[PDB]
Amino acid sequence: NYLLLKNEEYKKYDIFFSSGKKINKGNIHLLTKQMRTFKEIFFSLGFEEMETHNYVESSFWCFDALYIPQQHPSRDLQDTFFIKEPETCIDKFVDTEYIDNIKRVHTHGDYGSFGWNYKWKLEESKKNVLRTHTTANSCRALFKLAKEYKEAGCIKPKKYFSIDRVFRNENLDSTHLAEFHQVEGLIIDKNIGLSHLIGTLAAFYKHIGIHKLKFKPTFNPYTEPSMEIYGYHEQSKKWLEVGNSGIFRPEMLRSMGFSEEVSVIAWGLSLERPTMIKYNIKNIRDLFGYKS
Amino acid sequence: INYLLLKNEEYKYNFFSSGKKINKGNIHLLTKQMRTFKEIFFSLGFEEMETHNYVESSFWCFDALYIPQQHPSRDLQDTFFIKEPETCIDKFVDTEYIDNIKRVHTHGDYGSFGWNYKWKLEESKKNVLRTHTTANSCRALFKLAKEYKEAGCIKPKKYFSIDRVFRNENLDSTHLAEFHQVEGLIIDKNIGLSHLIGTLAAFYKHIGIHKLKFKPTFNPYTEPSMEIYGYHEQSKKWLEVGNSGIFRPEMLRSMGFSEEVSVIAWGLSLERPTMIKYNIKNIRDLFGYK
Amino acid sequence: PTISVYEDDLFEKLGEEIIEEKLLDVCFDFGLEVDDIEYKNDKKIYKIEVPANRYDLICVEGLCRALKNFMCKFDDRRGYVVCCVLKNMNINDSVYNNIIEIQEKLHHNLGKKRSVLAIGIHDYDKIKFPLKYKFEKKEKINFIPLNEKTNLNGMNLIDFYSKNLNLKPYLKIHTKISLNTKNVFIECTAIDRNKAQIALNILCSMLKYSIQSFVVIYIFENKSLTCNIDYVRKLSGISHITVHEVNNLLKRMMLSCDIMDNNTFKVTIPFYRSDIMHCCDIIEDIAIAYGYGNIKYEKHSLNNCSELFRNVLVECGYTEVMTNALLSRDENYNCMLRTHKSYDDPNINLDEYNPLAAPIQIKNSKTSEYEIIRTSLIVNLLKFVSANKHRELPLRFFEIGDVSYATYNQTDTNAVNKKYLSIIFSDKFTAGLEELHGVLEAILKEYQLFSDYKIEEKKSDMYYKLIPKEDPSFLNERIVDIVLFPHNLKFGVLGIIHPKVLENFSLDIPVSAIEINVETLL
Amino acid sequence: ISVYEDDLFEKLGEEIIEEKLLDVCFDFGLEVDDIEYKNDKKIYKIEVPANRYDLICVEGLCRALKNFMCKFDDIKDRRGYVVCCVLKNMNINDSVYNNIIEIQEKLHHNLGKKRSIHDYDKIKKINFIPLNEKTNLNGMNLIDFYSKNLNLKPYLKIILSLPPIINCDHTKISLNTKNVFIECTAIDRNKAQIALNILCSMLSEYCVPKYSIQSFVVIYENQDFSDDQNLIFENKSLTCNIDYVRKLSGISHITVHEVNNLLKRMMLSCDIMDNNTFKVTIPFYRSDIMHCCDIIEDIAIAYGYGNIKYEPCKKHSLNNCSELFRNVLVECGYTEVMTNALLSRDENYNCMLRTHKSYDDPNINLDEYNPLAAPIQIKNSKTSEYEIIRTSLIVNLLKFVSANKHRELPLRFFEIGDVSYATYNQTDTNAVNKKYLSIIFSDKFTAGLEELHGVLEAILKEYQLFSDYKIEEKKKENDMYYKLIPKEDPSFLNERIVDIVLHNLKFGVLGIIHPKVLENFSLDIPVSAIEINVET
Ligand SMILES: COc1ccc(NC(=O)N2CCCCN3[C@H](CN(C)C)[C@H](c4ccc(C#Cc5ccccc5)cc4)[C@@H]3C2)cc1
Ligand SMILES: COc1ccc(NC(=O)N2CCCCN3[C@H](CN(C)C)[C@H](c4ccc(C#Cc5ccccc5)cc4)[C@@H]3C2)cc1
Ligand SMILES: [Mg+2]
Repeated sequence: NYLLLKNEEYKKYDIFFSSGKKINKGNIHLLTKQMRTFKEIFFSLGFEEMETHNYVESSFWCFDALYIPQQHPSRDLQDTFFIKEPETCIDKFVDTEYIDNIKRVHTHGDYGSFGWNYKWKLEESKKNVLRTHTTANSCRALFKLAKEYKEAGCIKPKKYFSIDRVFRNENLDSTHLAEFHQVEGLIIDKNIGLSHLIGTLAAFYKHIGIHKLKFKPTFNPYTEPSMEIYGYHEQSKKWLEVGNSGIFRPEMLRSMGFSEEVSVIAWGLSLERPTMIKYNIKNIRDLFGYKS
Repeated sequence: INYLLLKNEEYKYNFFSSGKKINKGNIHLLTKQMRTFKEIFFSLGFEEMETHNYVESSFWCFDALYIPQQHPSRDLQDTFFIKEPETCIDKFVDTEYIDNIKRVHTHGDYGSFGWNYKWKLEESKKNVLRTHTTANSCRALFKLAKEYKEAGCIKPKKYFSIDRVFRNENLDSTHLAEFHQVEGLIIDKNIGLSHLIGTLAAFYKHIGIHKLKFKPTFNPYTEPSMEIYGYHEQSKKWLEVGNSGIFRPEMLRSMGFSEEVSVIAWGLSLERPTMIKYNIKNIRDLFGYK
Repeated sequence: PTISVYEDDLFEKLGEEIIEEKLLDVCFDFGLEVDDIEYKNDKKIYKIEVPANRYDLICVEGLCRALKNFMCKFDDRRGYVVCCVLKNMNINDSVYNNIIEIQEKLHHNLGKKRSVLAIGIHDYDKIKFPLKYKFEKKEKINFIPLNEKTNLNGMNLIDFYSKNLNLKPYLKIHTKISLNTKNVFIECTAIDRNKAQIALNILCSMLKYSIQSFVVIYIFENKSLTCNIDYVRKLSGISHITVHEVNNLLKRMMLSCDIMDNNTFKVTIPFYRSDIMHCCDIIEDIAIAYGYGNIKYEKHSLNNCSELFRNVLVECGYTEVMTNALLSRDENYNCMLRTHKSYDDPNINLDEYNPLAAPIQIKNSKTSEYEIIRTSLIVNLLKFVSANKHRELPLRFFEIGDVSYATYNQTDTNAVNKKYLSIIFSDKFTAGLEELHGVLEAILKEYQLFSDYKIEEKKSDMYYKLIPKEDPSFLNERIVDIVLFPHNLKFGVLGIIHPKVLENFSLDIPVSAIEINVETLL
Repeated sequence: ISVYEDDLFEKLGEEIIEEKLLDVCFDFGLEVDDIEYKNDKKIYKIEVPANRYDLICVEGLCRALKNFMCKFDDIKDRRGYVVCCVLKNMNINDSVYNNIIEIQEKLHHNLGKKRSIHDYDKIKKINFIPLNEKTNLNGMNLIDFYSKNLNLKPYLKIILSLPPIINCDHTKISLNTKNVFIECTAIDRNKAQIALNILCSMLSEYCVPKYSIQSFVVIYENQDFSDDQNLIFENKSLTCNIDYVRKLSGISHITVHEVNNLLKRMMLSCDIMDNNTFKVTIPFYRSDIMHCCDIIEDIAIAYGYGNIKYEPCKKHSLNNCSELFRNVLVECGYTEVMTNALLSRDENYNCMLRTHKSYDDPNINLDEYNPLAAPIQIKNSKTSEYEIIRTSLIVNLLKFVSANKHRELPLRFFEIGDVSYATYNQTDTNAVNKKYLSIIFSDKFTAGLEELHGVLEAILKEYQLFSDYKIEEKKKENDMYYKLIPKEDPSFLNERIVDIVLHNLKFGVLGIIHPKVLENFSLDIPVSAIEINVET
């Protein structure tokens, strides 16, 4: 209202402080903003960013590099995404490193106990698939570590974390979509077990807002000791899987030449649903994509 | 020329420079360079220390770094001295209130010599404006000291600090009274120059790929020191880009760190590289007015 | 899995009385899970998740049995078909639907559209003649025992008669159901013998658990897993005494055998197990029994997460500015209309939030403008703004930083350095208290979406409010302090500066401004 | 510190080069540019370090520099009694007089910190005037003479003329004299012996016996300061362990070369008889803390910092430098949009006039950095729109704009993401996934391409790449950057479509889409868009 040098008091009146200007702003996507926050917290814990620079992945890494039987409902269609255009990949370290050890493991035992009983053919395992499990990229970074482990480093406990979009297609779900974005964390060192996993989940899920309060056993094929984790915010006295975790199995593990004293722990969860939680949103079919 | 009315009834180039810039909102350049530096530092695997204060007493500023007060720094021709809270109190009454350091000032520890100087306390207690960010840094070292003894292990740590620093030389067109200095320090057992040389090479490689050359200097915080300069064809075909030095076990082992502990540090300006980067010729425009 | 679980009748099969709200707890502690579950008009029932790792929980019988035991209670190479029968038995409807359910589960769940999967059950009250069938294709055919067929001959071309619900074909892709019989038989086809015995042995355990043999024309085998104890000790994160192990394995139907070098045990795994070779699972079960929760197991950020505002701020054309180090006293006392200070603050500054003034002076400094450090950034900005009053029309700037004051207690050196930020508008015509309000509101929409207005609309805790106040530097009735807590801790101000200061600072165009602490934000 | 060019070549007696002298000094601790000449003698000045007093004078300095580059060798509170002792005879000249005055001008003010005779010619209240003046004053009345100019006022006091204000009233030999007995008094009795030994051998270069002193020191070994004057050169030793220095200096395994280096830097080691110990003898000419740190500093100077053998946390990241683009982009009012995962075939092939694949792509290994064709297909899923992955994401962006036909007039959006196409060669998995960005503008009425150009140049201004022409203009006003070449692609409007270029590597496009596509996408208003790689 002011343009007056001499004319100080020609006042109209010094006349409501409940409003906003509300003009053009220009904004960032919420999900990448969440991604930001997560990278912040992870690098705060002392983690190293992995490289999920891929969008398609052979079945071997997808299923068989892990103890996942080929004859399975996941491998069955209608619940995964299959590329089939370049359905063929070549070059994995057959040479006393991965392939024939794993083939043995689905048909016999090694690197620990014995037993999987199946016709582990290679070709179907070699069919290129669209990611349903981000851990694939994760697992790659293990084997290279494997070689590092052998060269000179005996015990260098490593912490890794990965996030990028993954997808499945059941048909059209009334709750979930084609898996916007998935977080995953992995710790690896000598002789590590549950207590460490529980402690670190407590720490993390404390940093997110909640306080881990309950963990319930679940059934999972790549991590035999698995669980569904729960921390408490005022949703109901019921719940929904607030993410999962578990530690891997020497079956796939010792097949990269890791030590016998080597144990690793992992956990994964969704990125959209926590966001839905944060900014008080429902039915994320407008938050993402259109009507955003 | 520009096409609209794209309804079906459509009845029917100076790529020279640009199109009209409209409102443009940007960040300070020095902040952008600070960003880039944080990126590369954490990329090497560093940890940001907390230099969020610029008041540090002379003690942390000077005597903790084993420098006699009577020197060109203490003189007012090169420093800035506060008088409002001129006295501080919380100092570790232990090790005779770090009277260990005075002794080291006056007499010897780790087999070294002092100055046969009284090294009175008051000058240590005069509150000063920081001229070396490292002061704040050194504090965070001592905590580690206790931790190390509280654990007996040896954990090589990497640290870096950036925040405003100040000096008062003159008012002649040389350099200004406040500025900003990035600083890095590594700590571990039985490590020497070669590591320092290499890590400077790598770091100053990230700033550019320049073969480096360094000449010895004489400085009280680092008894074995050098001035580093690397080549990006400036005027003498290179630039006196940075300062450096190696640790000082004299005061060091008097903080309780170890007999085998060695640390290395190096510091430099954030502005001067910026001046070089964004095609600038003198430091009067990045700072303050544009 | 699926939700094929069944009626409440279990409470009888268990013969106990533990109400609901006391059962779903145990399932959640087991591995089983159920969403809202419905009733068949007069029968209160539920449905259950049931993992397909073990076939022991696939059926209502095996499930209820495991729950009972759980807590502290007690030439064409033909696919080798096997066919077993019992001696005596008995069925009813509540058991007819269950045997049909298992026939539907081993087929749907275990069968991947039933390639090596099929169920050939019937009764042992028809014939008993020994025979062999493995042959070439066939020689003749007359009929077959299926419900949708009652003539078997006359029109439909032979070897092929395809009509059923969904998966009608199997070749290229009745007589009596024996309802309420006493003798019972069953046939089944498999790929080969290992998975044959695997898929077949399950039907055996149906009911007091005794069945005639099977005709072996040319069986239940258990296995063993050795486990070291330090292995499990490290994994599960406990320090078991290993007798607790025998107790746990008893409670989960695992008859261990305790081969003990003090550091080894050996467990006897039957077929009715979520079978997996490495004895890892063993610890999975010991952990289920011990309870995940009952393991003995056993931070702030400012300059990295502050740039949020900075980013949000440079949006919308606001540019950042780096202040000068320090400013002359009169520049903060005489130029500004405030001139005040709380030297002997002791009452004041009872808590170091609330952007205030209590400045720290400096000796041996430049005699031009270097007498005291900043306390509110706007002045230095104004100094900058007093330097470039010729640029484009709307000038909008901001700055975050660290500042400093003198502190009596609370610091080793009796001084403090806290960071806050200020922002400034000028357009030669108006102020921007409308724009600036939108801005402030947007930032606090970037952390809280709550100032005061539109309430905490229904479509609300720990948020702020703008209280109008009076400070001289700003124009009356057009100045507001800002505050946020259940502790009434004011930390921000928003105002239009009083023109007299502009006369002081050789300013010409109208400006509006905001100044808020951040270090307080939390 | 004035060189006096010929004085050097005399005191040293050598002739090599100008640049090989500044070179040697630069390899020593001192170096100075900004060094000028007087009239017919071209001189320089250098900032000697204040750690040791041995380099203060051009004499000691040139001597040490001789010793350095493998040339030379060595030579052979009420205070009670301040010491002022020298020898009997010597010899002077002008070219040494100007230098002897220099220590009096530096040693007192610089090192003495406001300074907290020397005649021995005609030698053993107010009486007379010191040198130049002819006045007296009985008590303390003297400050009246000259106190504002460069005088003793700026060193008055703190609480046999005077220590801080030399006056030389009684004695003085001459500027051109033969006997000399230097005197100086100090605050306390420790630096005294120091300063006397320094002046002592400091000028013993100018003496008749060439660093030899009478002083008849051959009688006693004890000065009680009572009968010695009323009725000096002491060295020290520092033991040094060798693995310590080996670790520090980063070049190791020798122990005699240590002796050679310490000889060449005027040190005279002593070889503490074990293979791992020394007892180096620090003389007065050094004031450096006994700790072996500085000893290794000298060993390292002599070995030459450059000649340490060792060299070996990597590039490691790009997606951190994408947030740059993101910030700069939203600074321009552009909002972010997350597209759908995958697109219909015809949505990217038949809607746009697309013939997609040249799989072989004549270049044997296609193009590491390049735009996208040769798409990646998919096996059929239960979905009705999940037929292929993206190849140019803008289409989904376009699809998005067909979704919100009521928002503000200027719709300004952008997107970063990973895209994927088919790869025959050594690319693992036989498929590639590269990151790109596209941005789009639309207004209900007019166009873009004026804005988009500004946007592009603004994004590229924080990296220096400039439009093939801006660099010219700047050259016209006082490289390794890009250029926009118009091209021909059907998807875009003619005379309004441009490819981008760097190494002649096309990575981006900028254009106005053809109205037919807008008809396809149920659009009404004209849009403009760009699609550019980043990995490039
Ligand atoms: C406090 O913020 C939150 C945060 C999250 C949530 N909700 C989720 O956390 N969800 C949504 C509920 C159901 C859908 N789930 C999907 C499938 N899932 C039923 C099995 C999906 C999912 C899929 C796989 C994993 C995994 C894994 C893993 C990795 C390594 C080892 C072992 C396991 C995690 C989630 C979401 C999870 C709520 C609030
Ligand atoms: C490629 O980009 C660059 C980048 C930089 C530059 N220039 C500089 O790097 N400068 C400017 C030249 C002279 C002014 N210096 C000041 C004082 N200084 C003569 C001693 C100041 C300075 C002061 C102290 C230190 C230090 C330190 C230290 C820390 C730990 C241990 C030991 C020592 C560093 C710089 C600048 C440096 C050019 C291009
Ligand atoms: Mg030194």
